[PDB]
Amino acid sequence: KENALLRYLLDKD
Amino acid sequence: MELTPDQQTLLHFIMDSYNKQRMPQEITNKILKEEFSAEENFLILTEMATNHVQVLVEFTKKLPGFQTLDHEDQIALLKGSAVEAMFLRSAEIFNKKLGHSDLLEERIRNSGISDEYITPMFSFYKSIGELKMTQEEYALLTAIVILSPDRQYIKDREAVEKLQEPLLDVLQKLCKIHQPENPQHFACLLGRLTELRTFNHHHAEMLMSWRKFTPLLCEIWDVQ
Ligand SMILES: CC(C)(C)c1ccc(C(=O)Nc2ccccc2C(=O)Nc2ccc(C(=O)O)cc2)cc1
Repeated sequence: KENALLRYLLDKD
Repeated sequence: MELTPDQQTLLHFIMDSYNKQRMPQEITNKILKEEFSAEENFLILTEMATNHVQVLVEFTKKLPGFQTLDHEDQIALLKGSAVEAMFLRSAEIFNKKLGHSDLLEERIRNSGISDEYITPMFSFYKSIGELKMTQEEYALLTAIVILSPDRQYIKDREAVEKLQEPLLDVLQKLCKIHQPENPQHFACLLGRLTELRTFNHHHAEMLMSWRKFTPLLCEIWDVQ
């Protein structure tokens, strides 16, 4: 999906 | 005035997350000793920009009450603040780096970026220096920039406003303690943010002149 990378980084840890 | 106990708690949380700021020795050694070329210099800038975003994401997620906000809103706030935060964060590199700045400045001026963009931003770094802001000021200011109600695509602006306002109150108090002599200091910091807002148009124009780019940078900057 769009902005998958940002969401993944945000949801990190 | 004097920070309330809740206010004191907020400042430390922001301070702890902000002081996690990193500058990989790898990036530092490239600027100081690396192929001095427009292409090479541009690459170093991209790496620094990519590094900042990773730092910015960590600082943003850790922000108090950020996790509460709508997921779309979080991305919107993160996308909205990237240029302003990067320039402010880059501006903060008067305290951090000392020799290196001349090299860094020259690399920045030789990046192939147009001269017009360079003059305003450098003026900003020089202008930001006049403020002589404390690290606490930089952290609070960055958080305020990130937590902006005004950002495009925000479903719930009011929720963002509540988080932002407490930061402003803390920052305002800090100005009196840090700079008791100047009562106009809080206004001056706010004014810089207005000067900071200018860069998005300036940054957008820079993007148009193609030069590269990292996957992280592309998502945040909405490249292609
Ligand atoms: C050639 C072109 C104008 C297209 C260009 C050149 C460089 C870049 C880039 O990756 N960074 C910058 C480009 C122009 C002006 C300033 C910058 C910049 O300040 N990058 C940067 C951001 C954050 C940090 C940090 O805080 O660690 C360091 C550098 C993007 C587009």
